[PDB]
Amino acid sequence: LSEEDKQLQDELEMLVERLGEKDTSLYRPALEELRRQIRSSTTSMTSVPKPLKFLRPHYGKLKEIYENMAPGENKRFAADIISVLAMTMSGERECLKYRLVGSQEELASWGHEYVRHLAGEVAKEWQELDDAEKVQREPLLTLVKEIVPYNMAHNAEHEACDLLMEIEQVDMLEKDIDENAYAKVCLYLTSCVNYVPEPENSALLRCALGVFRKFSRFPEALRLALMLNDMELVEDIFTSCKDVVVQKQMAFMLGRHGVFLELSEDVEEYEDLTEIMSNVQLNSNFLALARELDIMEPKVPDDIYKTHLENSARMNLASSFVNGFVNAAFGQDKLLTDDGNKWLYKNKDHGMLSAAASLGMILLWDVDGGLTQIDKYLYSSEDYIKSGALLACGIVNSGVRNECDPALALLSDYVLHNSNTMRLGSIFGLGLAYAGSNREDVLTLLLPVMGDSKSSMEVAGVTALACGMIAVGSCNGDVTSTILQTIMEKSETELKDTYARWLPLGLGLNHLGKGEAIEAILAALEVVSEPFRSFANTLVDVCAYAGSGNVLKVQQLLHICSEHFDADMGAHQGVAVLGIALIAMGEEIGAEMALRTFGHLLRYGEPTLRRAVPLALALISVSNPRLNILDTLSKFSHDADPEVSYNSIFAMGMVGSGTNNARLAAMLRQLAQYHAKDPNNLFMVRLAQGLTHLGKGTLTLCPYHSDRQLMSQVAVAGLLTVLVSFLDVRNIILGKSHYVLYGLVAAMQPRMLVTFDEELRPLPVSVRVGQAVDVVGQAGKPKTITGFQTHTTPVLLAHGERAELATEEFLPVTPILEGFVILRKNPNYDL
Amino acid sequence: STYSRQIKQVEDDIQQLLKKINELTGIKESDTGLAPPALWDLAADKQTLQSEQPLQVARCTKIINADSEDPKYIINVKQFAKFVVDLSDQVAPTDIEEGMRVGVDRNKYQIHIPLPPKIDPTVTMMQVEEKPDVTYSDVGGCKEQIEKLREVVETPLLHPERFVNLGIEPPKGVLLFGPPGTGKTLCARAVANRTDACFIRVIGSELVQKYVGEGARMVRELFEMARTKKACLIFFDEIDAIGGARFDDGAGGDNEVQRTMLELINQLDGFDPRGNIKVLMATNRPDTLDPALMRPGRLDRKIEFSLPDLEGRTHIFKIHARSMSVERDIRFELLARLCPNSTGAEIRSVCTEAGMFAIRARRKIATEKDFLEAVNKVIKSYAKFSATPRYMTYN
Ligand SMILES: Nc1ncnc2c1ncn2[C@@H]1O[C@H](COP(=O)(O)OP(=O)(O)OP(=O)(O)O)[C@@H](O)[C@H]1O
Ligand SMILES: [Mg+2]
Repeated sequence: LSEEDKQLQDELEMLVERLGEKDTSLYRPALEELRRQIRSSTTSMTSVPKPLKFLRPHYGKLKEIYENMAPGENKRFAADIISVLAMTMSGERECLKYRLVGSQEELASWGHEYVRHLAGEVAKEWQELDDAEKVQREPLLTLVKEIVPYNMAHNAEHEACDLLMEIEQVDMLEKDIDENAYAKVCLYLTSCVNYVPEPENSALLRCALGVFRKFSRFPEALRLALMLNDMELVEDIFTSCKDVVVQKQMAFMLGRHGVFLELSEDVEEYEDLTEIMSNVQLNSNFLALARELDIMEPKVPDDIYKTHLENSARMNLASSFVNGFVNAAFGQDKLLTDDGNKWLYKNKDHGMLSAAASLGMILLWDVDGGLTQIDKYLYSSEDYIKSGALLACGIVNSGVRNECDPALALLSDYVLHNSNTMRLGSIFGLGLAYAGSNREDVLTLLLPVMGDSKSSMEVAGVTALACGMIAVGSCNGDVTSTILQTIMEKSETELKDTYARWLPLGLGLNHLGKGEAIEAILAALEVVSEPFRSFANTLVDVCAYAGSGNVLKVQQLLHICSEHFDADMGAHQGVAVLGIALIAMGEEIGAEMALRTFGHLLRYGEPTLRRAVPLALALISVSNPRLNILDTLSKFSHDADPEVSYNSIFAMGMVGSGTNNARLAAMLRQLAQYHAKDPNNLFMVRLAQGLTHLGKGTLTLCPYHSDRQLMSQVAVAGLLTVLVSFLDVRNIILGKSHYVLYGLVAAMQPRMLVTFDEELRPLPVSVRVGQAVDVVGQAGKPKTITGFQTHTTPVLLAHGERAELATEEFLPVTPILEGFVILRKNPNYDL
Repeated sequence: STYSRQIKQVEDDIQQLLKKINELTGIKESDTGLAPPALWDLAADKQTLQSEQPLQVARCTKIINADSEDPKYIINVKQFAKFVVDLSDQVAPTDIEEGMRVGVDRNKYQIHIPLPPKIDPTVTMMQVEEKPDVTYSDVGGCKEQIEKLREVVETPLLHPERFVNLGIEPPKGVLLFGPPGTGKTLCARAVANRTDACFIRVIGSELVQKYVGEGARMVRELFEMARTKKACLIFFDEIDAIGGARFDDGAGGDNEVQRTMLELINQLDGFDPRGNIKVLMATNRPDTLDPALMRPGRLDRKIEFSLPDLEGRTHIFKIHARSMSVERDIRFELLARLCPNSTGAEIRSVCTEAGMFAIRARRKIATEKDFLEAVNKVIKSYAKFSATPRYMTYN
């Protein structure tokens, strides 16, 4: 027993004896010393007064002092000692009570560990407090107005955000945000929006948006608005900025997302602002890198096949896709940009449909020069070439918005042509040209096609895919009304056709990512008969929660996956597997849980259940060639079930789409030898090689940009269109409708990091490119890149790598160094 | 800390869940080489264990009465026995040739499947399966050397059409020689990264073996396995281990190793055509190589990796100081001038040591003084151990 410890053990009696005297003259010196006695051990975080822990039973003698008379100074310091003692035990409605009723001085005077205990109990009783207890939160709000400043003072800021989150009072955080800590709060809160459910999704997003707006950080404020899909806020965010240089860089992010904004002529620099967001200069900027990265030379499919190292209509059609995929958005090719009539007519039947359409994929984003080359094939007498070119119209404007549209002129008068093929190149092309536009003129021109009597199920589904792509994520009731109207008018027998599966997809795309906006639509779908109703409601429900991560929604999908049918009844089972990928794709943590579940579905699932797992792998990790998935897809490449075999090979190329993976290309080359005697399997093999070398390693199909936090509705629409169509790879892809692979054009974007000057000319500078590192939590300055290398700016960033400027000579407008970025010269540099 | 209690509750529930998940899922253990249960096709394995019968590996020796309709095959079943058997009904008579390995049954020993020729597992591992992380952009000061190396070992495989049309037979061998650290293996590593044909890496010390005739045997199986591919590359790093010139010192001095070189010489240019193999030899002692090995038809191109010049040394400095957090005004041209005859390896160490002086000083950016101190420490202080002065005489 230490004498100093015994000295405090004495105060359990003599100091209480001083507080046991009737006169108040001895009360204050004992209590004031007792109040300071706690602070004596509070100066050390680990040291606590153990004799004080023996004073807990002594509160009975002190019960009357802090309760039974005036609260001036007798109860003031008497209760606070109990509050510190209330820190040790459970402290249910005690630790807060003595602090609330006792001394109301500065909160940090009793210790950081005490308030941390106190702050936690503040949220605990807040949930307990009901509506009638609003007259109990008056001192509760006072503490949080002082707890929050204390937490940010000692860099314990992530604890502060936690206090307001539990009590649902994150509104008052912004008033106390300072210049030195704005970046930490928003980065912390934004990381939380992917796991908190509704309605706190928007609330945390708006509150994080408020901090950015107050601190004049517009470019990152616009990112939060886009994540919120608040078109009015996007208007308000854009026009509030008076720095046109920031506005020019902002227009790039809108163009990258595909969100168009109709500015007023009164806004300064109106011309260049519309050009930047319309991506009209994307073709020239993309060609500028190609000259800089000395990869402009065309690549024949033979250079991709590499058959000289290896120890038909389908073959010719396969190489048409490989030629288009490899030379996509380049404008030059040794096989079709030359005299391609020998090659174009080498294909047969619908092989010429995709071959003619593949010509526009080399000319992707080149609306002016691309339309200059298609015109030769537009007057072809053979029906496939013209409509294949008609679809090649939609590809050439895909991803670009023209002030007056060329594509509609070339495609308006062929949506109601008597020949079904000519329409087939019209609506599908028209969809790709204006995917993510919600424009009424095209939709009104495209709408009556679906209800046309001569419109076959093939074009009717194509119409649903197109109008769903134009109005993706818009909840346009006009497109919604007809999609239901066509669906229940159709007879039960023709609903067996797999081209009717595209109708719910068009409905689902129209409500892509909206969430709770489908119950009215789901109400209409009960009337539709089974098993299509099982298919239809699953497709739209999945599309409603796309990129949301809702664990509740994926709970029901596996419940569909739990009951296995001994095909016709289990048609909807494939979308359920595809559903897990579409919802969990939003953030990394949700996504790689899905791979573990995807393993069991490939193991315990039925053939139809396991025929969709590879597509889910492709959706969950498109253009992200991780080894775990690629090894997973490799094992089922040579599957006994033919559909799983084709689907896995396509997913392997889809997973490494545009990554130019040397290891993955070797597997496909080995797969080409193994599947050389299988025409069906070998067609997927060639397809994957083209996708692997998509755009010669300069194009991505990933729907997520802005550091994988902002989701592109257009890209998923093309992603969903191909992958849902791959549920019937035998009849759609391997059949006569392989043109649906051109839906991937809507998702084709460059993996770009181009630094432009304030006048928008190219500005090459040294940059560091490396794997992204999560920097939530740890204070100070943590590195956001690991295993990085230094390159000039015109470099391609594959999935998961960030970019930081190596030097400080230039100040980027956006913290996200992706896409087109404007650099401003640093005044501090060269001081 | 207010969530410390709630963290451990969900962490323990999670850890209990994986342990619970692994109970039903399985995959526990692996010491007997068991694959995860998701890959268990036990229905097919039971059929495989019955429908597919095991086959003993045997070598065909002589075909008796091949012309007639009753061709008898004499087989050598390794260490078991020798049998005169006939072909199975599911294999063509023309698919089995004398001297080739076959698969035979355990009942009547009839040949059931032709088999690949036996190849030493050590030789099989000598082929490169993961390409190195070195590109030609990582080699500085070797411009002319690199074009000569590519146009023999890379261009003919990539674009063979430009050689057959003009009746051109491209050289099938390159010797890279130079002092240590000049970039001989670095350029070879760049070749393997870019090449799409099969790349085999051979180290001369790997061809030295305990018993008599092994090194020649391994060379024979090396080229035998290389010939089973349309295009192949064999890299012989440190060929001087076995490529030394033949001599007679009374006793059997290096007689066994010379036979290994003679076999390698025979495969490169002998009675039989080599094939589509393009060999690549690297050595720092080319003066010791045998004259017959240093002859065109075996080593057609002699690319010399001399010490880089001022322009080359500046290029190497930029390559290695690309990712450094250097200052703005680092005079790399001055640094190249401070090390007149220095290998590229020394320049890399200068770059590494330059950042080491700054890391020692707790500085995040390396100044020009650090590079100046690095040159003194590497080029000057470590000049006692420099291999350049002795090895320029050998090259
Ligand atoms: N020309 C060069 N450009 C860039 N780095 C070089 C160059 N030459 C050498 N280096 C560097 O020096 C290192 C020396 O290893 P390297 O394999 O090139 O040596 P080498 O010439 O094969 O030597 P040795 O004769 O000892 O086998 C390389 O790993 C590389 O990092
Ligand atoms: Mg070497």
